[PDB]
Amino acid sequence: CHPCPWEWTFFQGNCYFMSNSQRNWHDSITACKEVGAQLVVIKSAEEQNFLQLQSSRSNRFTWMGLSDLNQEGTWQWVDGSPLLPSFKQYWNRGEPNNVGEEDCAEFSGNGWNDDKCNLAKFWICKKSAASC
Ligand SMILES: [NH3+]Cc1cn([C@@H]2[C@@H](O[C@H]3C[C@H](C(=O)NCc4ccc(CO)cc4)[C@@H](C(=O)NCc4ccc(CO)cc4)C[C@@H]3OCCCl)O[C@H](CO)[C@@H](O)[C@@H]2O)nn1
Ligand SMILES: [Ca+2]
Ligand SMILES: [Ca+2]
Ligand SMILES: [Ca+2]
Ligand SMILES: [Cl-]
Ligand SMILES: [Cl-]
Ligand SMILES: [Cl-]
Repeated sequence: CHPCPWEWTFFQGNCYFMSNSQRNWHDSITACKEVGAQLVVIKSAEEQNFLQLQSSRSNRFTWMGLSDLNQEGTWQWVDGSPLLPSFKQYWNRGEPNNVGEEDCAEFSGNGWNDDKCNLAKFWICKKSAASC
């Protein structure tokens, strides 16, 4: 009984996969679903801190499961839930700014940025640990 699939990282009752290759946002959604997971939806400050670290330390741009594709200005996680006000602090300064039409959220530096969905970035999938 392993809490997570091999090579995935356990953190606080969930399993995370950190890609070692780059995909646009819609194809990153697909990849996560092919392994029974979701392009990462953040639920807490501690989780955000953990995820952000992965990117700030590796200097990689990394997609999360957050977008405003459906309605410009309305940021919605891929699980249907809306971006809570307490989380808007994590945007980088001046973001999100929709410049050139940017409807997908990424880890970038110390915070989040909106970027163009058809660019190729690393990605992180999330799913529940198994019970042990
Ligand atoms: N993690 C990658 C990243 C990407 N960001 C974007 C980046 O955007 C810039 C850079 C953007 C860009 O991709 N430019 C083309 C470009 C590509 C590659 C090079 C490398 O030589 C140079 C230029 C630029 C842009 O989106 N232009 C297209 C466009 C078309 C039409 C309109 C009007 O509807 C607007 C825009 C926009 C920004 O230029 C600022 C001065 Cl260079 O920086 C902003 C913070 O300032 C962020 O908010 C953005 O999301 N920040 N970080
Ligand atoms: Ca749009
Ligand atoms: Ca947008
Ligand atoms: Ca932006
Ligand atoms: Cl832990
Ligand atoms: Cl990968
Ligand atoms: Cl770590």
